[PDB]
Amino acid sequence: AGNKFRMSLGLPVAATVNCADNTGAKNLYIISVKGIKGRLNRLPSACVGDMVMATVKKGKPDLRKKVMPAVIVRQRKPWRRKDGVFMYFEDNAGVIVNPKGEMKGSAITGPIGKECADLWPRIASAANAIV
Amino acid sequence: SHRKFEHPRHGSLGFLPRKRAARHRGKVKAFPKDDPSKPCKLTAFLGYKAGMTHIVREVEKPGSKLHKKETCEAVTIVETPPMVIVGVVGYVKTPRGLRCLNTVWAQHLSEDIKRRFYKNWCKSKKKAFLKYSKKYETDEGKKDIQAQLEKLKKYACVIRVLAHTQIRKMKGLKQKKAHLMEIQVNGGSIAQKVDFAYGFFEKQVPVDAVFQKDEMIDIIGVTKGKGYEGVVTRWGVTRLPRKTHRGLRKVACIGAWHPARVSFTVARAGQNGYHHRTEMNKKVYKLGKVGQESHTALTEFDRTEKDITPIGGFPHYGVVKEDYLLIKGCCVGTKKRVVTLRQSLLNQTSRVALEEIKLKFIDTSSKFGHGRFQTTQEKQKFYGRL
Amino acid sequence: VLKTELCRFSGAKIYPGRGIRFIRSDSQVFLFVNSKCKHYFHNKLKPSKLTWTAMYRKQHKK
RNA sequence: GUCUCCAAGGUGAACAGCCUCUGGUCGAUGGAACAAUGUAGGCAAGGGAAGUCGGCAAAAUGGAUCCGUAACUUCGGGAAA
RNA sequence: GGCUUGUGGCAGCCAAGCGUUCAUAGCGACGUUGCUUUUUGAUCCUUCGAUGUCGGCUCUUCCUAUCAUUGUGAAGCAGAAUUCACCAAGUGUUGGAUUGUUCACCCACCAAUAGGGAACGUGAGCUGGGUUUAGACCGUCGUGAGACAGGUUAGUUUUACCCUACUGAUGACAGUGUCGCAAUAGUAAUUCAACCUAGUACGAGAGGAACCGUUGAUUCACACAAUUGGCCAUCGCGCUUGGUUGAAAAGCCAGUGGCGCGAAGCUACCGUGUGCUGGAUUAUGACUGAACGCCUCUAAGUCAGAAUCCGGGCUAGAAGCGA
RNA sequence: CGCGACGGGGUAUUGUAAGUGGCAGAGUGGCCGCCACGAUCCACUGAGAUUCAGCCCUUUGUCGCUCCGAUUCGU
Ligand SMILES: [K+]
Ligand SMILES: [K+]
Ligand SMILES: [K+]
Ligand SMILES: [K+]
Ligand SMILES: [K+]
Ligand SMILES: [K+]
Ligand SMILES: [K+]
Ligand SMILES: [K+]
Ligand SMILES: [K+]
Ligand SMILES: [K+]
Ligand SMILES: [K+]
Ligand SMILES: [K+]
Ligand SMILES: [K+]
Ligand SMILES: [K+]
Ligand SMILES: [K+]
Ligand SMILES: [Mg+2]
Ligand SMILES: [Mg+2]
Ligand SMILES: [Mg+2]
Ligand SMILES: [Mg+2]
Ligand SMILES: [Mg+2]
Ligand SMILES: [Mg+2]
Ligand SMILES: [Mg+2]
Ligand SMILES: [Mg+2]
Ligand SMILES: [Mg+2]
Ligand SMILES: [Mg+2]
Ligand SMILES: [Mg+2]
Ligand SMILES: [Mg+2]
Ligand SMILES: [Mg+2]
Ligand SMILES: [Mg+2]
Ligand SMILES: [Mg+2]
Ligand SMILES: [Mg+2]
Ligand SMILES: [Mg+2]
Ligand SMILES: [Mg+2]
Ligand SMILES: [Mg+2]
Ligand SMILES: [Mg+2]
Ligand SMILES: [Mg+2]
Ligand SMILES: [Mg+2]
Ligand SMILES: [Mg+2]
Ligand SMILES: [Mg+2]
Ligand SMILES: [Mg+2]
Ligand SMILES: [Mg+2]
Ligand SMILES: [Mg+2]
Ligand SMILES: [Mg+2]
Ligand SMILES: [Mg+2]
Ligand SMILES: [Mg+2]
Ligand SMILES: [Mg+2]
Ligand SMILES: [Mg+2]
Ligand SMILES: [Mg+2]
Ligand SMILES: [Mg+2]
Ligand SMILES: [Mg+2]
Ligand SMILES: [Mg+2]
Ligand SMILES: [Mg+2]
Ligand SMILES: [Mg+2]
Ligand SMILES: [Mg+2]
Ligand SMILES: [Mg+2]
Ligand SMILES: [Mg+2]
Ligand SMILES: [Mg+2]
Ligand SMILES: [Mg+2]
Ligand SMILES: [Mg+2]
Repeated sequence: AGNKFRMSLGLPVAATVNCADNTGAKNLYIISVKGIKGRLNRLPSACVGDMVMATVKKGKPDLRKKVMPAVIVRQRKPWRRKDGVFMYFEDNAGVIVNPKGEMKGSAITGPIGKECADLWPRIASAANAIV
Repeated sequence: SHRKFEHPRHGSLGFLPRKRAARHRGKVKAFPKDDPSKPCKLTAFLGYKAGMTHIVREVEKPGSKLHKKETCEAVTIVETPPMVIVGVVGYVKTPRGLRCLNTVWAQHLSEDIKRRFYKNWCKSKKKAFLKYSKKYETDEGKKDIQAQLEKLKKYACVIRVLAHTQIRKMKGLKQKKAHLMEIQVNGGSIAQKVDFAYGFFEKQVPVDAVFQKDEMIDIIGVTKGKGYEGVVTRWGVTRLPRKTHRGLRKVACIGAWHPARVSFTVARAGQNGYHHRTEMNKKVYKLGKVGQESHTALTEFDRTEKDITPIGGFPHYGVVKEDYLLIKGCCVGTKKRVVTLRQSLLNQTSRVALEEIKLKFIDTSSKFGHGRFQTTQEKQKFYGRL
Repeated sequence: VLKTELCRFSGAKIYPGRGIRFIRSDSQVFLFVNSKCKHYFHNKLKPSKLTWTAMYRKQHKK
């Protein structure tokens, strides 16, 4: 099995990423990252596969003014694969889930990173292309 | 009053003072514990940092995400031509620590080592060890030399050999003055150590006799020099706001009112780099023996005929032609800097230490740019022989 | 035999342990041999127009 | 700090800025190095005000042509919205 | 700052009662004994030929009355969680909205978001939002000039080259050089998660662990540049605006004209590698064993034992020393 | 005795030099197909330029210099 190796962190707090599911949300505003113990003055940051707490700044009214967990599926900051290749996506994206990692939506638009798929089987099930 | 918020201090107080090292060659502060039941063997070796490259290997780590997968990891090339034993020194255990009892030298010393004893070799008369070498030419003198060796066998508790590098064989270094150091002999009784040392007088000891493949070693040397440096770069203190009068690359408060003195724990600007360092647990991925396929960059999977040296040569170093070691990770010091290799002082039992390395690919593209050709022939064939 | 990829922009051979991989929004995968090809690709330059690229040479029968 | 007269060519709306001709001038103590700190000028992956009393500073916008232009209004404006 | 400690804060003794039963697992009414100077007062001893007067930022060190982490005792401790107490300050104690704030409050993360000192640490370190000059407005007060521990807006933050401290740099250390020993001083690692154990122990059920082991990660430290990323006056090559050399060609000027790429060098948790082992012990639980024919971890004598201590390792190397 | 100054090769950056030719080129002006103008395009040409200044190798080849000195130090 094994755990995922560290990745370059490209999404600090206040980052606004696209919503990759069909829940009705259009973007996700990151307010915190789970698992961060932190350092003085250091902004919490997330990478592909990290669970974050976010708010919907643009979308259906039912999803706004609320704090919900989400998972990052794409990022623009390049990160190093163990095979020495640096990868990056064209945009930053995430999907809204519940505290147990189950997708709130039912479909995912666009590809998702392989790192996120391994950690979240529910997200991988609804994914189209896993790269 | 107490500081508003808590964060760890910047820098380590265990590496003070941050001064220029009083030596250029890495000094062995501690040798491996001696086990008499083992055969006599050297514990250290000198090498020269040639450069870095990356390799690809298939990992065998059960329970790991990388199990049966390929990983790319940086390696450092250390050219390690055989060393020449030129003397032996014995120490006696005293209530005031180890004291040097006597030093016995070989009859013949090379010009390269003799240069180490002069500040201007060419202008001197080159009288070093001339009178000493004569007593090897008389029966009474030979008896005296043997008597000194017997004296070491009787009183010495620690035996070290005097060994120097053959720096002439690496023309890239542009240096003729060889490096000399004491290498401790571990294993066997004191008599065996003296016999072991005396038997190697004027002979060569290859790096393979000290180290081998897949073992953990310690690398000792002096870091790259960087001169006078400010606190932000030297100690890692955060920068001050943009609108700070008189500059922002500073420590704001260097101490409370009391004690009415600046403490030694406060970050201050000064010398950065050129510090003596001892780094542990560097795994040996490959040992290249001249005249053998191990010296080339061939692998069981990549059969391309090519040498370890990247096309165009190792930058600022040259072409590696002698024995070398491929060491995982990074090595202290600049290119061409002499480094000291030491056997691990700990008992290596972790799975990483016992992992069997199997290289798939060794990159030999040019490191003076975005190299895309592994061999000169490949480049020439690409451009229709150019 | 080693598995080597090809640069999508220049057509250069990419040896293991390096390379830049870009995933376009339409799930297309692009492998670049260096930042030179990456920057030109993101600047919307066509390889067919650059003399040194393999695509240019194939079209011009070089 | 201190009144006023004469005022070439090119670019351009323009005695704007940039370059040039007539005329004037190289007058600012020099030499060797290229550390920290500084002053002045820059740039920067991913994020984008999370910094800070406060977007301070900087960045972004910028010319011209065509289209198009809301609330409000004292009917003139707003408007280069 | 000093004396004092009423007040503020922290702690103990007695045992009425609470606690289904049951004074003392956990609490302690009525009383009573103390500690503390991180509250505010009391005083007016020092300073008015001046000790720069709020807070934040930055940075180090110190304390323990211990929030989390290591080892344990107790319980109205089945498990899980929680509570009380002991040795313990080695390591850590965060990102934000509103407020000038200290204080507070909420959102979120976390193993945890404990409390304090250092001239209410720290302005020739910054900042100047507040307070606390001169301009100005409001309310109330005053006949008025004007007043307001009321509100509001604008309002110059000077000097180090001296001595010391601290940081590094030469030199001195009795010919010169090489290789070494070494007193002593400094010192560093840290916490979490997943898998397995295990849906097991325990429990009516609900619920629900742990050591070993494996694989990663956080904070930190020291290096390093193969790869990716960043920086250009390589003024390296190309492109290009205005001017200019009669054109072409080739250049130059606009203090780096501008733009694209850009090796080298430097460099980033934005990249990569590495980060250690014995001894003696604390709490505590025990062995043998009297005093006290029994009993008893204690009196003599012993054992196990920790984020402890000392050493080792790592950094430095003395008007120290050896070959 | 190697070093040093050129040069060559290796390596790398940019992206195909100048000159010549073209029955390439939107077209246009003269003459009786020819002549002239024309940004750009194609061939020679992955060409040319630059490449240690802190890159690597080095006579195939060229050239120079190999040491005038000064200050001290003794059991
Ligand atoms: K946190
Ligand atoms: K403080
Ligand atoms: K660093
Ligand atoms: K900062
Ligand atoms: K400077
Ligand atoms: K802000
Ligand atoms: K009191
Ligand atoms: K006063
Ligand atoms: K000061
Ligand atoms: K003003
Ligand atoms: K001597
Ligand atoms: K020590
Ligand atoms: K670079
Ligand atoms: K040409
Ligand atoms: K060409
Ligand atoms: Mg902060
Ligand atoms: Mg603290
Ligand atoms: Mg030591
Ligand atoms: Mg330097
Ligand atoms: Mg200022
Ligand atoms: Mg390179
Ligand atoms: Mg005009
Ligand atoms: Mg003008
Ligand atoms: Mg940026
Ligand atoms: Mg960007
Ligand atoms: Mg934005
Ligand atoms: Mg804010
Ligand atoms: Mg803030
Ligand atoms: Mg505010
Ligand atoms: Mg502004
Ligand atoms: Mg308006
Ligand atoms: Mg009281
Ligand atoms: Mg009471
Ligand atoms: Mg006074
Ligand atoms: Mg004063
Ligand atoms: Mg003062
Ligand atoms: Mg205590
Ligand atoms: Mg219970
Ligand atoms: Mg502490
Ligand atoms: Mg006080
Ligand atoms: Mg104060
Ligand atoms: Mg001060
Ligand atoms: Mg001040
Ligand atoms: Mg202040
Ligand atoms: Mg103010
Ligand atoms: Mg006023
Ligand atoms: Mg009145
Ligand atoms: Mg004000
Ligand atoms: Mg000590
Ligand atoms: Mg059961
Ligand atoms: Mg021209
Ligand atoms: Mg001029
Ligand atoms: Mg300019
Ligand atoms: Mg790092
Ligand atoms: Mg007993
Ligand atoms: Mg006891
Ligand atoms: Mg014991
Ligand atoms: Mg050359
Ligand atoms: Mg040189």
